[PDB]
Amino acid sequence: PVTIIIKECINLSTAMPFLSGFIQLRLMLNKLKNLDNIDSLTILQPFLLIVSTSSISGYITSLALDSLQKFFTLNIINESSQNYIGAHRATVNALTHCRFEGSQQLSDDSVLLKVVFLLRSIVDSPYGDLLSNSIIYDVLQTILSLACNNRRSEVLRNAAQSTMIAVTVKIFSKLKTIEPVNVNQIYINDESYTNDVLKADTIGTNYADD
Amino acid sequence: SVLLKVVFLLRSIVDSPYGDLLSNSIIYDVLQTILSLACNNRRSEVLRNAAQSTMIAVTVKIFSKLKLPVVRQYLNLLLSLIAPENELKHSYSTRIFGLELIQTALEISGDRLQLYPRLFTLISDPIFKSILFIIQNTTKLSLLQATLQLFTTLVVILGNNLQLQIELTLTRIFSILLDPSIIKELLIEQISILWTRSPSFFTSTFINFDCNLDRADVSINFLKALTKLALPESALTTTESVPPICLEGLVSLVDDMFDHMKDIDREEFGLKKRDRKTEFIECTNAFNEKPKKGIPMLIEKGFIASDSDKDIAEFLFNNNNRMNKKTIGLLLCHPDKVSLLNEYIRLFDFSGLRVDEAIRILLTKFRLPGESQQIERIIEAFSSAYCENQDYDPSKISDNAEDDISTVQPDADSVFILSYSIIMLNTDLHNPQVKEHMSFEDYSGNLKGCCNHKDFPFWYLDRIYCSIRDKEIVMNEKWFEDAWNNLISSPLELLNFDRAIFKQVGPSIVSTLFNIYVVASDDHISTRMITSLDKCSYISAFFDFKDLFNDILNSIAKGTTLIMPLVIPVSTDAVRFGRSFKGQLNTVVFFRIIRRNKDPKIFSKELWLNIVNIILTLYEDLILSPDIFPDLQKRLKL
Repeated sequence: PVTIIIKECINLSTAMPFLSGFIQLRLMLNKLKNLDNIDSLTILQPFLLIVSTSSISGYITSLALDSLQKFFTLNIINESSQNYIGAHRATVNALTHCRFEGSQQLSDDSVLLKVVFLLRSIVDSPYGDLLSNSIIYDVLQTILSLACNNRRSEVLRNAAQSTMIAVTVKIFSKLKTIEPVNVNQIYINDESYTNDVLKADTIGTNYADD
Repeated sequence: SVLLKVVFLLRSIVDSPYGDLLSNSIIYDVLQTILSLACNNRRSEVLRNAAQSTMIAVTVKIFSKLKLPVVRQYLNLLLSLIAPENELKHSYSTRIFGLELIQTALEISGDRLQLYPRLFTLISDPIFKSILFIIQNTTKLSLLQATLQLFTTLVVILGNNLQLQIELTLTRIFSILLDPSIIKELLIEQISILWTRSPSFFTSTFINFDCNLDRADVSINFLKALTKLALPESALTTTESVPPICLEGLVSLVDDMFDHMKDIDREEFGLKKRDRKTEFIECTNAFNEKPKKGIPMLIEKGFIASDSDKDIAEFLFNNNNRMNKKTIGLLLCHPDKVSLLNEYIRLFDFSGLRVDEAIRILLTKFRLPGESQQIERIIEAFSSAYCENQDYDPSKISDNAEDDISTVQPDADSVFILSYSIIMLNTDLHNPQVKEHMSFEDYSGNLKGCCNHKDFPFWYLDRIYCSIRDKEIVMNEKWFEDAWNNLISSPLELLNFDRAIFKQVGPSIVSTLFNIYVVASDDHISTRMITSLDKCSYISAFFDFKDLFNDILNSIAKGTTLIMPLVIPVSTDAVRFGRSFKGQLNTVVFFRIIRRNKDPKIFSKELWLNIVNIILTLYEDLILSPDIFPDLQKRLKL
């Protein structure tokens, strides 16, 4: 379990500054034997800083995002890990603010699907139930922006449609567990219909926190 | 888009709980298609990335159930994917994708794989061939990275029982490392996790790998490679990042052995396997030499009952992997041990065995000697041994029985010419230097009138030729082996155990510690370097190691640089102290060693001559105060 964090820190260290957290982590990770009191927000923080930052190239972001997918799919972040809900809040919040830069190898359109798949895995998993309203709203805004935009390829749009039809199930299934508020008193509508609007695209080349 | 849709439907149906109720044959029919989607390159790249993600997910789902024919067929499919037999048809991308796939599949549930035998049989012989073969025969960096990814996972999770197969792989890395420019950097960078993760990997290796008789020595070899890699001269054949990894390995080793050192009593201390292994590995060097003087040396070690030729002949008989074969062949070639020549081959058994299998077995016993006249006696005893082993029945000789050994009753000349003719087949056919191909019919006709002035049974020679033709060679060092190059087909206690590490390796380690501290200019590396040297100095005190515990402080004393007119205490050899940070740093740790030392007798004569200096010269440059014992001064009223 402790292996898989230092492991792939080998892989993502190979990027020849912004990488200093990785060698700091490698010095931190040698003698633990387990994930007990390591402040689990910090152990994912260098990856979050890599994916959130816009200046650096896209290839390192692709490698980091694949590493993050491999992180979650193992289920290394156990429930017993300290402050895990904060870590998942941080990684979703950093995911929704993703940025990109032009690159010759691969394509940004190729690796946006990794963001979509990782978001789908995050929300669909039980871990997604311990998320706040603002970050999930930002996630839905980002996915809807990806779906609506015509600049990207139609296959990625189809992936966006698929994950949205997937995530309606998860968001509305909690509607069964929740109980009705108030005492069924008479209600007068006084809220707007068009106060909100579709957020403009940002991932590409160029009573809420409860 | 329809391919993406069917992939999403497959992921949803297989990840669902109802996916567990799919049949244990249809999953393979699924997997062939949805993995061929990943392998195919002409499709869009985003579709391939979707294929990689959903293969990772379905691999999690299928291998989580292992806690059943589907996984067997699956490992067969990955074996066909990764292994180099099908390298021509498959591309780099599909191969590496399968490689990280099997890495994930083993890593998720590798602990439980020991119990079930069929998967382990499929993972030992054919799978490990792939990761062994890729290291010598690759150029692209990503594939080597992925293979070392998988190999490090095997060592870190499944290194306990998967024991012998660690040997042949692990040596070969040094053959490419100790002996390509970026490949060495990749190897060193990816191997460090091996020592880092497992907490006491070197001690565990010395426990199971070294002191066991059958296995060779790797940990001592590992340190002997690393210490050579430590010096900056290795930067002429490696990148600047390589020495930091090796220094991290060495400092981690000494820090782990110091973390083992927290609370043990020295008086409480005052091997049961390696004690044999010492003289056992010593006698091979005498046998890998002019070995006449080593034979009476062997008897003195309480190994053999008596100096009779039967006992030494039996001794050379049993062991096959130990003695160097060419040296034993040359020993057998000498003409002054003809008694040993007669009696050693007597203990062979040719009952119910053919001559072809006899020669096939016997060529493995020694390399065929390249001498002209010395082989004439052995290639003759080859024939002469066979007369008494097979009991003679002259009244039961006939050609009616086909594929029969009892029918032939050759004399000495018959088996002599048979053996002399059989040896020529490998040079005639298998060797490539003979460009003119010789027909076998002329070779058989050459043997006219040989079976006691008569022809040998032609069916016998025909079957022997049919046997030997099966191993034709085209175009010798090890060019790999179809049979795996292995015979698989055929707190006080731990300190006591690793007591023997330093007596083998320690001088090399302290030499490694020095010669980089001097050249290194940076403060941060140097303070850690000298702290490591302090750790070795403490470790020397528990044990005896007089040479090490003398030489290390002698080197430090020479390194402190203490051995115009003066006036505050200015001196010719005080400004050198102030200007040199290193001179400041060695004195404090040196006098710390002198402080916490326990035994008085351990120091030597010339060290004592050294430490009367330092303090005398510091007096002579008026640095330290003179009244070191004011109590005796007050007692004398002086």
